[PDB]
Amino acid sequence: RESIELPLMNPELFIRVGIKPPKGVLLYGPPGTGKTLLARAIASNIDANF
Amino acid sequence: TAKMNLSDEVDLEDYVSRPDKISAAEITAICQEAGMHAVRKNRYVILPKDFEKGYRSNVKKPDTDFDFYK
Amino acid sequence: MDNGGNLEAQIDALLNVEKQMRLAGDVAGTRKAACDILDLCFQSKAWKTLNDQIVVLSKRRGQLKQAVTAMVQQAMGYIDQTPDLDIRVELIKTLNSVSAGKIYVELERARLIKILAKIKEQQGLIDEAAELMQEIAVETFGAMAKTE
Repeated sequence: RESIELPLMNPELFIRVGIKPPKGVLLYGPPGTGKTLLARAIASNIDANF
Repeated sequence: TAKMNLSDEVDLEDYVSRPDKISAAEITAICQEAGMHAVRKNRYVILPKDFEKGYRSNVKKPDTDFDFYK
Repeated sequence: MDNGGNLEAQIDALLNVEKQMRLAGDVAGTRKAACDILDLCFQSKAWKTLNDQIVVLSKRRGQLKQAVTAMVQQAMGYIDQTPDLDIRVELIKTLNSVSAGKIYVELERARLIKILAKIKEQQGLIDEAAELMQEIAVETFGAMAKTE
């Protein structure tokens, strides 16, 4: 959430911090970990903006 | 680190002197990662400890160099 | 001359409860415990111990943001009711030191420093007030209201 949706929430916060918001985060997980489910759920923040 | 706060005690060379074979973006990566950690911690300045969470977080290499070779 | 022991014992008990809640991750419990500690310190008009406790709680490893926010807001609320100008300055300095480098307390820090600058101006120390209040870059406080 802080990786993707926190940036769209108030990137001015990160700017005041002094660093740019996260560019892109890749998910590391042993095979059969079910990371894909994480993204399928993250699709529950816009449902049209994904 | 110019646009960082680094309030009072974060020694800049303190982590530079480490061997920590790094990359030109690796320094920027450590800086941003400390920034993100502080954002999660809401520290309007970069605490000298967050430098620790950054330097080791970004230089996460499993070298596993045996000291036997010395 | 017997209240000091009761005050310290109660502060220690509240600190233990605060540690329990903070390790438990309960924002409401930790915030309420800190507010209770501040109330105990204030009601006893033990300003020095109040400042010491504020600093101690602010410097603890892993304190929650909202508890500190409530503590600082209540401490600013205590500034007006204090009787001594010297105590005003000391309390203001302690809050300013605690809030330095904390994003979610920059509003309180800015108001606090403005009040201190006003106090210094009342003393005729215009140079000191100007130099001190110059130290804030309110431009970067996005959470701040444009008018103020």
